[PDB]
Amino acid sequence: PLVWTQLKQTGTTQPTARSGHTIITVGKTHIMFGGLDNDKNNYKDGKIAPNNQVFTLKLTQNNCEWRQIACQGDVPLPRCYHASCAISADKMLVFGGSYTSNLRFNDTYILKTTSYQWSKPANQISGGEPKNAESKIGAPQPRYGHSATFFEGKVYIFGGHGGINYQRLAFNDLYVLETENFEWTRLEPKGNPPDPRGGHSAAMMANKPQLMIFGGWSFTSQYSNIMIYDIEKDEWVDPEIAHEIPKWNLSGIMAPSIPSWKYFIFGGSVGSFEEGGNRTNSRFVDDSFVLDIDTLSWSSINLEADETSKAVCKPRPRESASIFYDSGESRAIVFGGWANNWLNDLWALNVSTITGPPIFSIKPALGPLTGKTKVLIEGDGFKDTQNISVKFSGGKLEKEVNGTFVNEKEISCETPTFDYPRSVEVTVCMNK
Amino acid sequence: TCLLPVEEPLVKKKIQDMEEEVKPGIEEIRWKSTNIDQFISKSKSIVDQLFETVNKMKDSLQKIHKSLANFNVKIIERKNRPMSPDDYDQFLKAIFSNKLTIVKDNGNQIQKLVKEVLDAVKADKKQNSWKNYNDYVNVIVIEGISTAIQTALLHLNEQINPVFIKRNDISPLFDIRLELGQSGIQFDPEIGESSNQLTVRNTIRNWINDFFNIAGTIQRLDTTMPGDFLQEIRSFFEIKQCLAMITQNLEWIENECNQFRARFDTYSYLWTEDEQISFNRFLDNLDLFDEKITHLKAIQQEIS
Repeated sequence: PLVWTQLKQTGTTQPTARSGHTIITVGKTHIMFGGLDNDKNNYKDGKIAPNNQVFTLKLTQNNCEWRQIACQGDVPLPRCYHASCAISADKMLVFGGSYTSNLRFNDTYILKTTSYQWSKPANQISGGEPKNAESKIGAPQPRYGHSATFFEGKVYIFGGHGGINYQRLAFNDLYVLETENFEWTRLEPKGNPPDPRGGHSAAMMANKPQLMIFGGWSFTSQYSNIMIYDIEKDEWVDPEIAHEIPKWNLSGIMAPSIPSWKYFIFGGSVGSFEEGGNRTNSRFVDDSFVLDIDTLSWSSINLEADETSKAVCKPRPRESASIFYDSGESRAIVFGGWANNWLNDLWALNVSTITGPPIFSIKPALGPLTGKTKVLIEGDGFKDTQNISVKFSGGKLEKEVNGTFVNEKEISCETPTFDYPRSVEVTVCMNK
Repeated sequence: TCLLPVEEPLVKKKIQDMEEEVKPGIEEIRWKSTNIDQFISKSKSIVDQLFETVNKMKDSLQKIHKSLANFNVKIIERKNRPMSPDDYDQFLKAIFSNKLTIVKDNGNQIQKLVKEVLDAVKADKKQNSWKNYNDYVNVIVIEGISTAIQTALLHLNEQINPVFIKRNDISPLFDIRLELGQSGIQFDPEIGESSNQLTVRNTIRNWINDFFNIAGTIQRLDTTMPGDFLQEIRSFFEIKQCLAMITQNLEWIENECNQFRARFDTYSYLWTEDEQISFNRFLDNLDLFDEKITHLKAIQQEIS
């Protein structure tokens, strides 16, 4: 079943409510470090600044324990609204932070998960300090609330809301840097670019070169359209699919499903205004939409079970928030974000749609009740030899059949006899 | 030495040219031959130009700060004795429109003041120094907006929070109407978030939005013609603490309020639920009927 539940955080210490916090998943562990804590336990005397503390995430049987590592080779400076991406399974690097609003960092720091050590890459960031204007070595201009997308061998940032020196403006350009030597190179494709936006979340779609960026915030207006850019041919292709209501400061976490990859966007602020003027009003949405890449359409998701409440129950939208999805438990967890008052609440909802892959088609798809024949079921992620099972009938009855993997993409079964010729389905069971 | 730290970096050339201009003048000094009248004309004109420009930059920043302080005011004004929930929105709406217009008027003057600095500074917008300074003016306006919105929220908290109200003689402010409901006792306000029709939380929620709404009037500082200010104000830790405190106070009255409403609900709510045809069940004889009737008369007096 799919529903929104709250997991109580327990441990020696508990992370304070934060807005500019980035949570990503690398290998089998989750590492999240965020600043802008409401409590003034850092810096003090006004001008509240971010806390450079990284806490690992472990969740078992709806129980979460938070552990923070205070030992590192060197400590990176505080980051606010910083995009975070992970290279391979041992190289997570976070770039794009802001110190006391006016200062924006264009420097990049890499943290190795195994040794818990932060390091500067080559001569790209020889000196690290908070400077209002930085325009040397790194091609990207210092910016905050940008989007970082990771592809094999490359890192791409298309986020705006950053400006060289005092001037601040939305960014209409995307910068890609190879992580092999940490070289930073600006990439300008031929296709017409989308309007510059800030506080937008972009992720790779279905393990393909095309990456979709949806919902951005800009000074002129708020844009809520989907743009997908593929490294091959360079020019991005516009699907033209757009969200019903304009959405900004929205976080999206990619989910892997064998039939179609699913993208979920929860939180953020939607405000519809005409050109200039107004724009003061801000509405937070707790409902999270679901998008299928093959379909390329946004479909609203509702809770099947109210758990006897008799009404839908959901957590506060919290505007911008950090959401990480665990493939093993097939659940998406969001730590929340500032929504007027910072709230330290963690809510994780299991995705019923993201059914485990362990069918494409079957042949034959018709058969006689009297006769006995064995059919072929083809699809993805099928188990090999033992521990493989399938369903039979389903037309007001429950059945299981003997089966055997022909290959990891094909299963043979014999059709059971059926009393009545009505409607028959065929499904898969992984026992658990 | 009186020039602002942000000002010198933004336009180093104007200050540096004066220093280069006066550098020869100090070397020139010798009471043996004085050409100070011409020296004075060139030096006073460059110094006055340098001085007047510095004053205009200082005057602009000072004007921006003064406008923000006056605009916050009081977010909510209490008109003596209690009226009604809808009535407070009605009386408050007229006050909110005037306050919103005044904030926009102050914002227009601050925006115009920013244009004057560029004319006085005579520095291209493309140059980074002006861009860094431009963001700084916007940050001060953001900081001022956060303080102004925080004060209005704080004023509501003193009225909204019960402990401050109990100590004071102000006592009641809002008005609640109670009408008996077959399903349960029901208040005109209905004491709950509800998310439908009209409720005190829904109204208070609307009131909180008005402070957030002041974001539109500022319309950013520079670079983006259309910009929002709610995302920045919401991010401030201080604004979140004030908003969080208001929610806690609302929850406290609802709890104790439910207990007060529960006492009536223990007997009155149970009675409305029961059907009249329940009288036969109470009976099971003529003597029993007489005793039940006497008890019923006693119950009528007790209920009155």
